[PDB]
Amino acid sequence: SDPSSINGGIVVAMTGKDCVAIACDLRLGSQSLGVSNKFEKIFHYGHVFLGITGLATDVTTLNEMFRYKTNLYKLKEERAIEPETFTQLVSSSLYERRFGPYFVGPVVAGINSKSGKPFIAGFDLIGCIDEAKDFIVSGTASDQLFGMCESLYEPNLEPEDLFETISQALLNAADRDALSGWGAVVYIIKKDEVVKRYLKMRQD
Amino acid sequence: GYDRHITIFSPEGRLYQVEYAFKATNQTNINSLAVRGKDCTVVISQKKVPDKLLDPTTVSYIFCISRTIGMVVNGPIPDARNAALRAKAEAAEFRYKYGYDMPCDVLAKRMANLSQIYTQRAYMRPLGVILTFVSVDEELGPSIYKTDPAGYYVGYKATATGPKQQEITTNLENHFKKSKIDHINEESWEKVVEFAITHMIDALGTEFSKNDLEVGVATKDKFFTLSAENIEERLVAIAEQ
Amino acid sequence: GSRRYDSRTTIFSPEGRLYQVEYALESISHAGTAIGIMASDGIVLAAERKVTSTLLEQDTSTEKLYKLNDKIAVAVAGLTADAEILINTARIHAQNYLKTYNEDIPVEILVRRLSDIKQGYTQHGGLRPFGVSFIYAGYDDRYGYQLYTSNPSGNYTGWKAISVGANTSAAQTLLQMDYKDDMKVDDAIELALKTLSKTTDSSALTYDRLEFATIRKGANDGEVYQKIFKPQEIKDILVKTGIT
Amino acid sequence: TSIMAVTFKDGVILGADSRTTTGAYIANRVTDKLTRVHDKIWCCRSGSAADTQAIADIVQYHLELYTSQYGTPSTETAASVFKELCYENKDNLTAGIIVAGYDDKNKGEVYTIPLGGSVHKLPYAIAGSGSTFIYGYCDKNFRENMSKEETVDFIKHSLSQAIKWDGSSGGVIRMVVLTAAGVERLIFYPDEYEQL
Amino acid sequence: MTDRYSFSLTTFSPSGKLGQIDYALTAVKQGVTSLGIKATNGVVIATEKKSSSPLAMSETLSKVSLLTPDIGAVYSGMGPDYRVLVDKSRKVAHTSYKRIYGEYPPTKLLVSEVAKIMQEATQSGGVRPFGVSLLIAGHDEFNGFSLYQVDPSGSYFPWKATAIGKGSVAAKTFLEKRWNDELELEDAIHIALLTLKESVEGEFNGDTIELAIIGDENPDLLGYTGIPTDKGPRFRKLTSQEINDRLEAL
Amino acid sequence: MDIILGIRVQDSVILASSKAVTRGISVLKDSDDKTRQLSPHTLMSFAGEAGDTVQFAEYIQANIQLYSIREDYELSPQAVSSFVRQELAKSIRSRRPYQVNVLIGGYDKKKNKPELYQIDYLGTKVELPYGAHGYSGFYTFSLLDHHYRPDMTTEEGLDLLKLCVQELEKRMPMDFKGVIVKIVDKDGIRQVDDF
Amino acid sequence: NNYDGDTVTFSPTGRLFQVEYALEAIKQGSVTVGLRSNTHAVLVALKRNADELSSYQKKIIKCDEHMGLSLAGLAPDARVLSNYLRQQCNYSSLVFNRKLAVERAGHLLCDKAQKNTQSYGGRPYGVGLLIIGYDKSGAHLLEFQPSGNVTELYGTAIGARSQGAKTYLERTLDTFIKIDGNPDELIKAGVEAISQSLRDESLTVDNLSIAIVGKDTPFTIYDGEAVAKYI
Amino acid sequence: TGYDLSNSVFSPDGRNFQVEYAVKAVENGTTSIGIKCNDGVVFAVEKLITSKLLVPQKNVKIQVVDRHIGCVYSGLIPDGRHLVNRGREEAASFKKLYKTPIPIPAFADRLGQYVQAHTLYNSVRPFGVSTIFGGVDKNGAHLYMLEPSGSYWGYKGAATGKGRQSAKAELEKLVDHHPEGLSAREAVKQAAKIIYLAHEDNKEKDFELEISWCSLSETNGLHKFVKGDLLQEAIDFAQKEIN
Amino acid sequence: TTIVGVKFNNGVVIAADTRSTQGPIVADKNCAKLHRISPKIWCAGAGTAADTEAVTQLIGSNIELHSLYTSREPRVVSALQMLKQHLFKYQGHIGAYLIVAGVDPTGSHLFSIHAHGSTDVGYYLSLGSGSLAAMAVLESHWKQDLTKEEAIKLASDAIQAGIWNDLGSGSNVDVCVMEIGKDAEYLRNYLTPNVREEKQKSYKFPRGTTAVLKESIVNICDIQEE
Ligand SMILES: [Cl-]
Ligand SMILES: [Mg+2]
Ligand SMILES: [Mg+2]
Ligand SMILES: [Mg+2]
Ligand SMILES: [Mg+2]
Ligand SMILES: [Mg+2]
Ligand SMILES: [Mg+2]
Repeated sequence: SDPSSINGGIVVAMTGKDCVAIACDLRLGSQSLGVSNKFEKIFHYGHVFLGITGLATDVTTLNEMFRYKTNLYKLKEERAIEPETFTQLVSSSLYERRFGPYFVGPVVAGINSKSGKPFIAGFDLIGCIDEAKDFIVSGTASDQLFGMCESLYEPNLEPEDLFETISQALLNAADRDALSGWGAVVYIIKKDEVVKRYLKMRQD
Repeated sequence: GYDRHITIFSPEGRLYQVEYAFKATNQTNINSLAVRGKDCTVVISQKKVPDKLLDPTTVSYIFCISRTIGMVVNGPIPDARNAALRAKAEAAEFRYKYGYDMPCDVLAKRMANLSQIYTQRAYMRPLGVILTFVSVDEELGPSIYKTDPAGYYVGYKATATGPKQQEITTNLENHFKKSKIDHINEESWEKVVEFAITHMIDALGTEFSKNDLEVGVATKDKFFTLSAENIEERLVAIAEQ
Repeated sequence: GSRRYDSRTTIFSPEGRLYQVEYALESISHAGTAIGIMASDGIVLAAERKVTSTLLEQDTSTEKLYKLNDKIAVAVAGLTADAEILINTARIHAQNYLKTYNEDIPVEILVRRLSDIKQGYTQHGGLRPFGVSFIYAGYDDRYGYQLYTSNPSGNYTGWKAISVGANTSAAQTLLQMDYKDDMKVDDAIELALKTLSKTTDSSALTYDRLEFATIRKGANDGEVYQKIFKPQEIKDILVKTGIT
Repeated sequence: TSIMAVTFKDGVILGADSRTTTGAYIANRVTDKLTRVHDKIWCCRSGSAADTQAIADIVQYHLELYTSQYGTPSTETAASVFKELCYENKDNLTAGIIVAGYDDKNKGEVYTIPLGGSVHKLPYAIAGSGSTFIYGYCDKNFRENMSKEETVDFIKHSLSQAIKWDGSSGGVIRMVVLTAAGVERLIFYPDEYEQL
Repeated sequence: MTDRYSFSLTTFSPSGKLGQIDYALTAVKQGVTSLGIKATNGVVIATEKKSSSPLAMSETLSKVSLLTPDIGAVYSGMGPDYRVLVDKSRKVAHTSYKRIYGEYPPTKLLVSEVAKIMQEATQSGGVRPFGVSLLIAGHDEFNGFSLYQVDPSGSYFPWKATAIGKGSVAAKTFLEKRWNDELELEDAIHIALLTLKESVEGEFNGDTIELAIIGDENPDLLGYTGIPTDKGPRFRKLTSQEINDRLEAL
Repeated sequence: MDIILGIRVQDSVILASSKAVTRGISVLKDSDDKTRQLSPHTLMSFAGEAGDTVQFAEYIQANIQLYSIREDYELSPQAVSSFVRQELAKSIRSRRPYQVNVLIGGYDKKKNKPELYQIDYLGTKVELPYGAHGYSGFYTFSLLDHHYRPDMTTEEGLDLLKLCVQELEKRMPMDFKGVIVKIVDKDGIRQVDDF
Repeated sequence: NNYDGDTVTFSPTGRLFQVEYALEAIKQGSVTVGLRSNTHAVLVALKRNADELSSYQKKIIKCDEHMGLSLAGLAPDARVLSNYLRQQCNYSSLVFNRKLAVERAGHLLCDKAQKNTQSYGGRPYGVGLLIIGYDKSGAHLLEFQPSGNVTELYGTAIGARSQGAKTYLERTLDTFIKIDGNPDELIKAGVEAISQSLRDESLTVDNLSIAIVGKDTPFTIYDGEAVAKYI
Repeated sequence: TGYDLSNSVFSPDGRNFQVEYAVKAVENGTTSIGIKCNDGVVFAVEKLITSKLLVPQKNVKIQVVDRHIGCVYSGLIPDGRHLVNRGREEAASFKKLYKTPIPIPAFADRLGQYVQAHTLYNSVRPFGVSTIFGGVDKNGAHLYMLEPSGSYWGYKGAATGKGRQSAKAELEKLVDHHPEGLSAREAVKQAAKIIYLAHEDNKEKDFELEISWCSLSETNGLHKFVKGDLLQEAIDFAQKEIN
Repeated sequence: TTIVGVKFNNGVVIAADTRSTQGPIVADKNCAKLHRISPKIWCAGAGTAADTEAVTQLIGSNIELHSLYTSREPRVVSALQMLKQHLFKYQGHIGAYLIVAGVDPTGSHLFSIHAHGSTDVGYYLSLGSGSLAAMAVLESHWKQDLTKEEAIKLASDAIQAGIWNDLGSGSNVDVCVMEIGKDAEYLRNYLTPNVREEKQKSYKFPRGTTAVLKESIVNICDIQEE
């Protein structure tokens, strides 16, 4: 009934020293029924990464929408969109559906190509921006993620240390949520290299 | 030669319908003058009642747009009233939307933009009028802003409009060359009206009775027009010195 | 009423021609020459900027060659402002298609869409047509490398090599003479520049009077790269081919 | 809310409390419920604050545009504009407005416009939640052609009782006097009116 | 009533000319000279304040207009057409950009939007083209400083330096000799004043000349303090006094 | 309607769909084919609210056939599935949404690969080796999870499908009157007339 | 000349040529006569045939039980205007339980025709109408021109050669107005009036069309052998 | 040339020839007048009797707007009716919103803006009527006259149509000889005389006199037609003066 | 949320806490609730957070265009009128509750705005879940003719009352001071009385603790040349 918890799933993003990390589970379900273990919730437009939790049809729709919009942006601007700018675009796009919204919990992550500054941001379904320094969480195990992130996180983590922190935050949060899990992916993002890692976790 | 019938460019880059609208401006054969005091803005205009059957109280080209803004028009009365009604509507809408009284210069700009549209859109003709807006603005003080059929507008220290505008303009120019200030250094509006009338008499070379003139005065928080008896008192003071 | 001033832009002449289309084509004939040459391993787009100035900021300037998406580009001949209206519409159509089918738009489908828009202005609405002729250079996985042209009539055709704008009669003869089917991109680059150098109304062909682009599978493995040449890169290829 | 308007010899006086509540919380204890739509045409507002403010603003706009064209409007004309808005939009409004004004020709006039959007011209009017408690008092104590001082006392005593019994009313008693002489604002504090 | 002119008023003649655009350009030619010069650390735009009457207050008539905090515009041709274009340019910078991306548009894209409006008046039903050429100077983070010209047709070109209107041919020749890629902003202002003096007949001072720059951020003009990233507008209109100071070193 | 199953094997996609049509109290038909051929190498099965199912399926069919004629070219299964998803995603926020769930079984002639797409009425698309809609998966997925291999033959896929249908016939309360089975491969679409 | 291209253009002498050209179409139309007494009102119309095989074009149209008209000019325009009258008569009856006054019917026709003379794109109506009716103020006869001018009259005639019938009625004015409570004699006067507009041809059985309305007489049209009595 | 072919086109003079051509239609029309009296207004019109077949007193020309305003016009009669219909809509919406009946000056501008609007576009034709109108409101009596251009002024006396010069001269005498003012009953008599005197310009055909009046004392500020004995008394007075 | 506004001698000050919540969960511990409508017109928002930010940006955008059009600095009454007419049109469905404060050529101003479109004038105001705690402080200590320093003290004390006593409010105090004839000074994190204490333990993991299935380089760069 509740559109934000029919399909399930989670996204978490963290900042580190000259790097950001964004991660998600791979589950798609119809309430109790597990349907797919390959439903990735993180996407990228140039160097800007977007995670989206919530109703899966809207996850797909919004990805296709932001691909559409960042492609036109690039053609006109003659440059790839930046995280700060894309964050405002996501906010604007969600709020234009104020009284008929997409049932999603988006999470932006990336590094500004000019300043080199790590950037993360989160949104509610209606476009309100949460620009946290430390971490952003979203999905059906957001409470669990808040608990994990609040205790595990420390500032200025190196890329390979940040990987361990965000991975453990996601995994243990997902294992306390019925509608999350079935695999996980972690992106480690640096100014000019991005590493993608699939995690081994319990499949129940 | 249909480039002279509608508002499109001639080969010279001219808009003939705009130019002919300027000529309609002088069809009434009336001259108007506007000057600024310290605390006020005065506008005077010739009043001509050629027919004895006319009710002279209804013959007017000065309009009370808002409480603060007054407007004198140079041109035919139907277009004058068209502009007057619109300006009143715009001034009222502005106050409702933005919560404060529409400034004289902002109204002038708005009416100038409307006029500009008639010079660009073919189906709308220009209005054959020149609009002189006056007030005592709460930010800028005494203000004179004038609009024409080209959609042009600008602020004025003083101004004149009509067939004999040049004679009045030069007369005013020469006075401000002497005084070296942007206004009439006078306390009371009564004496600023006396100045306005005196300098129109000098420029045009004609004497005026109380029924030959029409006077509008802008002060802080109100614009008002003078009655024939108020003007008579003004003419008496001029003659007694 | 208003009828008096109506030029009637969408009518036939007694001979069965569309007045405004014909006069728009006359307008395009005075525009800078644009040439497209299709090779087996890529496409070349070469175009001449019209009598420029020394104070024109060339490196940030774009009047001839425009990007529609990552696979398709166009060369413009005619009113630049008119072209940009159409270009933006084409860019949107490509994105609408990509969003719908999750695949890049096939070149012909995009070309047909823009050409249909041009056609509409000649049949209804009472508006003047777009004074623009396009050369479309593009790639898809069905037909591979493709060259098309469209003009204000809304008619489009496919080509191995083609010119639009000024001196197309002279240009098309020169291309027809030296073009071969087994030709390669580097050879096509040379042919394009040689053709412009002979047909130009200017005294000499220089880097500051040119825009240049290549669509190559000369991208690392099975994929396509668009290259809009920079002023210095146009200067280099002019020296390489032996024109300056 | 406790509001009233009373005609007298020299014109009309509007009276009101200053309490605005959200449930049992007093959101504003110094509210001005006496609002100006024209120089000498004012109104008392009761019901939805959003609605009555929106209506009053629209009326003020209409009377300003009226004045630009046709000169000073009558109190009856102002009441008609209020009525038109309240009646035609009755399904989406919760507004109880008393309109009071001073002409030189007609002198002091009072019009009340209840929820339905009907109009009632009266010698005096009372409205708002607190008015219920003073129907008896006002009916017994009102006289026509009172003096300014008598009318001020009548309103002060009336609203004092309305405030005393109605929890939704309170704060200061604001009044606005409309006569040929001009527009006079009056205020009366708790220490003054509670001991009456 | 109804706008019954639903057909184009600009059409191709047999020779391929668009008459109304050419005639609009002729109107621009009659207009007062304005110019723009781009430096390494700024851009300058300038024009003459041709006062229609000495009784008129020429300060109230702004030929040089702020479009965004980092973009300014000047024109040659019909003033009223310019004034409405500035209104539309200001609004479109918000509606089609700032309300979407939360930041002001880059110079080239705002120019593109202005160009589109001018193109539409060249093709749409029942209208004439705008009788103005615009010079738009601006700055943005990724493109740096830039200067663009926009014509009645809707065509726009980027310039290192240029001039439009009355004495544009002579002025452009003057700018070609003086311009180089190592100019500082003060040097460009100096060249601008020299160039503009040639096309001016009468009085040449800070009260008869309008001049603005796109340069360094002005935190004194921001109106508030507390946000480090907000450093103030790059557009600044030079005062009457500031112009006269540089006319002594002329 | 009720049960629709799909399985992608080595070189083909197999769709099994129930034959029953029940209007409340009575089974009005026991030979209903809940599928439409969208293109020569693309088949779509469907289940959902009465009327909407066939209306939607035929609307999609018409659109794909229109595309086929215009371009003289068959769209890839992926392209068809994306088109279908968008229509359903558009539908869910309409005045009256299409209450239709579909499986799209196609053979991509370019890649030489079978492809099965599962899309529900919300526009929730997933590419799967095997899929179902409604309660069908609850009974069958445990069997498919156990036995399925990506290198299965068409004959082995049919055997695993029979086991799924047998489990449905045993534990489901509703009599769905058996299934019509169709195979989608490089040679096109054919029906298994004995099942 | 240069001012007749459309209805929106005054001539230099203040004339509307398109309206005058529409007026000309009435003069080309077949003659029809209208006349009334204090009790009854009568329409008499000379119907026109294309040839000997063709039928005779109907001239008279019923608008209500108490009102109707005869036409001269473009018949389709009469159909539009009569349809509009039918609706207005019908609106009055349904909404106000009130029979539409003949004078008010004229005012409505005037205003409808007027809008076609002041707006671009349209054209004036190319027909003239003679409206008869019996309402709360007795018998009435109106003459409608597509310029918009509607005129209440004792008697009149419009169409080709209508001047002859109009002069006759102008002489007979004092006689036919007094024909009260005698429908046959009032029709006789109308048939004698329209006879003054005939040349070469005479009134035959399928040529003549007569209509009458009165105090205790609903609007009824007579054609064929029903008018042989009056030939 | 060609400036006079389309409405709303400025000639090189700055004139709108189409409006001036509309005036010619007005000048071609019958004579109509208006007289402002002490506590009201009187309207009168010349009705040309084209034929004996015209029913006397039936083809009424003067029209009432609301209950306090009278309107009369010369020129194209249908155009006048169209203008009055609009006037009635204007007066109805004014009273709907503001309660009070529309003041005469307010009403005058409503017609004025509407007529002026028909000089702004080539898709409409100017009004072929000059309209004399007025009545009694809260500020007393008012008489107006409105031309095809949209131009209007307040008047002591007004006249238009073919015999306007004759009428105007007669009105000017009344203004001079009665500075203190004219009574309503006097104005009715004078109105009858003036129409009879102005009939010399239309002397070929005989005519029918029609008079109406609004007066604070005589009609309670409501518009009424002059009928029966009062009308005959005015006709007798008029017939006595011409002989 | 706790937001307050306080008038003083030569201007006005607004303040706010920095806690944004999702039900009982704290989403952001340092949210910026003080929004800019124009350089010298600032507002603080409570209720639906997206609506407060969205409505201030929209009116702020139109205010900027209006300022450019009229060549005048924006007025608080204009922001007030535009906000209330927008909110009234949407009948409370836009859940924006604002305290608007600023200086302009007319003077210094302080208003509150409710979601249904009603507005109020005052010398001291409070909004949000901690408004009652804040108003208690304001009613206890407010006086006429406050200085700049006294108003900042009072405003921040009122926010503190919300921070400590209201569960919906917490973390830090933001302040903005708008004085006549001066630039408005935004004081981000004016007070910081809620810094988290050092944890008992470091939860930095040994590298290689997480089990990994696959690694790969993601191509963020464009299609390459040659
Ligand atoms: Cl505007
Ligand atoms: Mg789990
Ligand atoms: Mg499980
Ligand atoms: Mg025009
Ligand atoms: Mg409400
Ligand atoms: Mg109490
Ligand atoms: Mg699914």
